[PDB]
Amino acid sequence: KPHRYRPGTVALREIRRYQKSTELLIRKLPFQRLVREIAQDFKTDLRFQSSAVMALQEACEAYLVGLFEDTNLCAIHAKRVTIMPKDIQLARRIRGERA
Amino acid sequence: KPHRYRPGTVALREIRRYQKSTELLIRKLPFQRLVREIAQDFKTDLRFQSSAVMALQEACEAYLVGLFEDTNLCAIHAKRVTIMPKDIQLARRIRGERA
Amino acid sequence: KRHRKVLRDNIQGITKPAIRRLARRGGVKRISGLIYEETRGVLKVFLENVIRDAVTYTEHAKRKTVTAMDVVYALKRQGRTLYGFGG
Amino acid sequence: VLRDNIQGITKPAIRRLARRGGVKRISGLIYEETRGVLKVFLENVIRDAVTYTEHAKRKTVTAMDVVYALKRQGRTLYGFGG
Amino acid sequence: KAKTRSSRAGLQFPVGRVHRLLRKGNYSERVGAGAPVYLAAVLEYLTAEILELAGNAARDNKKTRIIPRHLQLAIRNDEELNKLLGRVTIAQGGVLPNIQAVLLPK
Amino acid sequence: AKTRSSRAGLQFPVGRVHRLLRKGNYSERVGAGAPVYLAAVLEYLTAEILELAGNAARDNKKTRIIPRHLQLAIRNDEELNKLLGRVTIAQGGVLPNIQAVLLPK
Amino acid sequence: RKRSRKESYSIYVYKVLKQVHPDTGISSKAMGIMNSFVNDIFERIAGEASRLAHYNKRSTITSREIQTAVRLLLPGELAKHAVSEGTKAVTKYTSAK
Amino acid sequence: RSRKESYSIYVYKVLKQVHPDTGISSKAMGIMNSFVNDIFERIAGEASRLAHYNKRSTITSREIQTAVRLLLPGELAKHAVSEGTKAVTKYTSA
DNA sequence: ATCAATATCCACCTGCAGATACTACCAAAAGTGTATTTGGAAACTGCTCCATCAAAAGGCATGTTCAGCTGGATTCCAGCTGAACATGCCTTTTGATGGAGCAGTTTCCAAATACACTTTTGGTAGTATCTGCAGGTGGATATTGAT
DNA sequence: ATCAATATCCACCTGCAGATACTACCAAAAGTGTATTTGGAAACTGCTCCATCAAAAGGCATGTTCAGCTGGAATCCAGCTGAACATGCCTTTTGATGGAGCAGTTTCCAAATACACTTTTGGTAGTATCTGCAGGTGGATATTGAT
Ligand SMILES: [Mn+2]
Ligand SMILES: [Mn+2]
Ligand SMILES: [Mn+2]
Ligand SMILES: [Mn+2]
Ligand SMILES: [Mn+2]
Ligand SMILES: [Mn+2]
Ligand SMILES: [Mn+2]
Ligand SMILES: [Mn+2]
Ligand SMILES: [Mn+2]
Ligand SMILES: [Mn+2]
Ligand SMILES: [Mn+2]
Ligand SMILES: [Mn+2]
Ligand SMILES: [Mn+2]
Ligand SMILES: [Mn+2]
Repeated sequence: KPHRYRPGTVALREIRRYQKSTELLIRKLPFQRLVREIAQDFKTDLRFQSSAVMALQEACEAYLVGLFEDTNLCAIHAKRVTIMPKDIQLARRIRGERA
Repeated sequence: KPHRYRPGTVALREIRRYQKSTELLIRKLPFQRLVREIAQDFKTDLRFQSSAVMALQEACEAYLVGLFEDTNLCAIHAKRVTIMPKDIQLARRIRGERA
Repeated sequence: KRHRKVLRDNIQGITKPAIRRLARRGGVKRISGLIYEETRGVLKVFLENVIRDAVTYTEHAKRKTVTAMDVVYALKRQGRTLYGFGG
Repeated sequence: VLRDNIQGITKPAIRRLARRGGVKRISGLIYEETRGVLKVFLENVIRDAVTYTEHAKRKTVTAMDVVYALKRQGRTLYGFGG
Repeated sequence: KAKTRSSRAGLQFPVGRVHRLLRKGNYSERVGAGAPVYLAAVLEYLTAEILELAGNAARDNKKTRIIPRHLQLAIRNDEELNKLLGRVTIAQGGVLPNIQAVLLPK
Repeated sequence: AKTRSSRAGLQFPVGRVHRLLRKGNYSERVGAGAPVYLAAVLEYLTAEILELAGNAARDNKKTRIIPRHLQLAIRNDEELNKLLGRVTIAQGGVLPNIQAVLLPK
Repeated sequence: RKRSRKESYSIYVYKVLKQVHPDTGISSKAMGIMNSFVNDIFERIAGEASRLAHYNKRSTITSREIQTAVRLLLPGELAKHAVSEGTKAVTKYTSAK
Repeated sequence: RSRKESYSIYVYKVLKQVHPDTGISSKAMGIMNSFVNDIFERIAGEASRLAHYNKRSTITSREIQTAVRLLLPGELAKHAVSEGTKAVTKYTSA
């Protein structure tokens, strides 16, 4: 039989891997596309300093990571180990980001 | 044959009653003693404007009421109807009061 | 010539029915028995942090009297802005 | 192939973010939920940044524009000026 | 005959006082003449917005005198005033009636 | 001519702290003591972080402090973490931390 | 001895109340709330305008700073109308004398 | 062309005093700059409000001290106050 | 327990991007010295309001009994989500290249500050008098729960 | 569905706390006018650095299969927690008093601003040398999961 890890084993491996490193985890160019598209709604023909886009990706990735931690606590609170939109919503509600 | 409302009925009546009114729910003189005791432990021979104590009670009751709201959402999230200390703790963690 | 009696254990002046009423206004239907001591602990932390800051404002002004404004300023910086007592 | 930009924020990249957040198991609906949350964040921060840009009468969003905006939103960022 | 800067601006709120508070507040070295006018207008507009909504809440409660409760109802029931004053406590305002559906009997 | 920093025993620039205060529109006047005190407080806080960050660099067997080290220093210190609770450090990453219930067996 | 003068926005709040609800009154505690509100929003806008001016190395807070501060601080429709009311008041003010 | 001030070389001075054989990357230097700027703004801002609350036009070392007590957690505040008092004392004598 | 498959760690090596050590240049900025102004500490004290007192009473806290129904444990199973592997698609690199536009410099005027003088006003202060509605009662309607 | 116990509604009323009204007073505030200063908009422009372009390079995202195991539904029941009751305590209320200390006013000097001048410094720009460590290698060995 070919080798196969149990579900969750590799997930745990990834957690250790990415909690150890600091490199950004979203691809640069798709993120840059997204930023310019959104900015275009507020003002047309905008240019961006490169450091401006990087500042945005740093802040945005740091935000999502923090949110996922709080989401995880909510899932575990309901005796689950799987995060759900239900969990993200609760965290954002309690954070005061909505409702 | 003596009348009894079912468990939960009077509780709901009470929710409607207190969500309808605005008066302070903690007894006045006991709260004042609590303030003086805590203040005294920080600095001796302090005096209080009467409005200063009332400002503290308005803040404390608004804080606790808001906290119980978030606590309630945490319990319901766990498919419970009964708030427990772990619900308060979860709410305060996500709020960033202990994190 | 005199001094007031010792102030101690006043946190228990925050009674179980008082805590029940606050939960009700917060929309809470059912309450576990351990909630009351948890709430007292949480309240005490809140009160200490606000009073500490308020008294700090008092001392800086060289007063012995904590004013409503001392409290309001303390609440403002703790991120709990309060309308109805202040400037 | 036709492609929306927010959909450019891919499932595997969202997965990695969750992993750094300590998340072990992910529901299928998380990925669309996350993109919606991401979008609101960027909209709020970029709106404030561009507003600083317009006021300075510029056509270029600067790092400082972004930094000031993040500070406003209570997301203070170290390392990009200011 | 002198005209107030308020009347000159068509405002109920005090332009002269607002101008003074800007200089006395250490916000900048200089303060332009248009700045207190604009600010007084914005403050007045917001005051009008809240009083309007609070007056309605008073009416719905069969009252003719606005009390803090009415101010709170008007604020928390308006999505935008609620956002603006989301970190604000209204003394003696209480809360909105709101019972989670799952709590109701069936 | 002896600088106010030297005169106060500080590495941090007193003269600059003073100019920044009065040009900052914080008040009409600035006492002579205020920039000295403030420069001192800033230097100390800088020293406390660099100390802890240096140790973090040592633990990772490095000799050059990078953002990651500053993050480890701050998040592992109860008081620095509280002071900077609403601050994100660019390229800092997070602390290794896995909820116990997610561990196997 | 005369107790010093304590300024408030009461008589102006009251005026606007009468424009908006001619037959409606306001309690002193409610007026207290309204006073806290005006002072709070004053400080927010002024503070934001101050930062704005400092970021751009300007020593003058003009109506332009106030406007951008209002856009940064107020949500959607509130910002829209406030900006309009503010602009309108300034043009009228300058079209006199 | 114009000049841009930073705390870099003062940060570096303090670094060699506590860790003589340790260096610091430019990215990390940027973070320290942000840190010093942030805390400056916080302390100055709080001192400003303090003076205003008390109808004062002067910010002195007394305002800076109370601001520090308000802003820093327990032990950090204690040491910072001590460092501050030490530096103003040695500035009066020297 | 054995044992094979990967993952993970340690020691060492080397190219290079980024740190450094150097000399020189200079505008701004910090230090010095002097004359001028003034903020706020001292002293004194008027007067608000805080602490403390008593006393009567009923709203409300405490403590107990009883059992309804909620929380938590257990089992069970459909299907969702993780792991792995095969494609192939587009992010990345970097290097060069216009040129948009940030930013530095010069000019100069509309607008801001400073100041002296005149007038208007909003804030007590003292009484004097309406008035909205809190809280009481009583009786009709609605809700809840047993049967 | 019936019915009884109890909560809920609403009309009506009365006492009064608190809002409204008026006059007098006035110190600060607000406005007006004149003279003087200067922030920053405007116009031009040099040089940074942003956008785009090509063009491999391949790393990484997408689609699919399969099944392990997690989520959720169902069932049961011990005991926690809500409802109601009896008891009586301590908070609430009302009012008075003394005086602590907050605050209002006036005097007065240490310290801070305002210039003018001198000197030091930190940011700079090339220019050249140096090095901490990322990334690659091999091979030891720890971990995982099949038996
Ligand atoms: Mn004690
Ligand atoms: Mn004076
Ligand atoms: Mn039973
Ligand atoms: Mn159940
Ligand atoms: Mn051009
Ligand atoms: Mn008048
Ligand atoms: Mn009634
Ligand atoms: Mn000029
Ligand atoms: Mn199966
Ligand atoms: Mn399960
Ligand atoms: Mn009893
Ligand atoms: Mn005395
Ligand atoms: Mn030098
Ligand atoms: Mn390595």
